Amino acid sequence: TEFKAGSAKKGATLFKTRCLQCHTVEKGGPHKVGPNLHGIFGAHSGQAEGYSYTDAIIKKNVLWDENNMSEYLTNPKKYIPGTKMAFGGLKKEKDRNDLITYLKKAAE
Ligand code: HEC
Repeated sequence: TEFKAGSAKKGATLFKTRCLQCHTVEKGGPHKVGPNLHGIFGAHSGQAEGYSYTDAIIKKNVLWDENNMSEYLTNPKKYIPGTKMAFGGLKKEKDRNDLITYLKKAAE
């Protein structure tokens, strides 16, 4: 792809410090500021039930792969203009790789 396997352990700790404030990834986990992310890979953006997404995410209609996810995480608003996800992004590909590596495993 254009994504390379990283540290799942490293990714688990980046999640906890960079995403946990607004998201859950476990199956049966509640939506919080942001939607529960279990089952996110292979889904289109804005389709979790019982969550209120912006018109923008839904319409963007992104199919989520390790690779799209990377571009998103780099600069979210730059990738989906009008998204309400208030995260600046992950500039370093290495942090992104470890985080995606983690996400691919815990959201399965
Ligand atoms: C709160 C300050 C957030 C932080 C920190 C992170 N995210 Fe987030 N995310 C947030 C919201 C409010 C939303 C929905 C935005 C909207 O415009 O409707 C999102 C969305 C996502 C998505 C898309 C989910 C989908 O179902 O399409 C993903 C993949 C996602 N968020 C992941 C994610 C990661 C991995 C984060 C840490 C690096 C992270 N977000 C930070 C709120 C917040």
